[PDB]
Amino acid sequence: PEIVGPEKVQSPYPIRFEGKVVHGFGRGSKELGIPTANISEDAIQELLRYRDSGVYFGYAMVQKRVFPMVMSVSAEVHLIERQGEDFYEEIMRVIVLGYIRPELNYAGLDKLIEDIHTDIRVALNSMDRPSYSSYKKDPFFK
Repeated sequence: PEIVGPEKVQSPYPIRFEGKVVHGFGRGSKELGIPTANISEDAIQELLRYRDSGVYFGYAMVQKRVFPMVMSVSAEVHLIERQGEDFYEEIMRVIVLGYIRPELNYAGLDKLIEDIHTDIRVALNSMDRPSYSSYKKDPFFK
């Protein structure tokens, strides 16, 4: 599907949390134009308590700037941006707005990378709606 999630953001969404980025933003995903941050197990256990594993979407803030994102749930955040920004800080705020799909069986490196680009396209489409886009200015990102 080209789009996912109901018209409005409602329970279980949104899910707000702040966590530390462990192991920095790797050069590999950076070379692919997908800044990636792995969130520390702590700070997400309670906020993600009853959520199924898989790929989620929403917004994330780093270095005082907000970007749309997709996150694999452990939590791996892939920021969506096309300018090759310099990400290095260790604290990130994330707001999960909806679910995209469950995890898929591993089928190689390129398939993994292509699924991420697809998830990103779908996330962008899914957040085009007013109930979703307003969270870019959420007080949590103050």
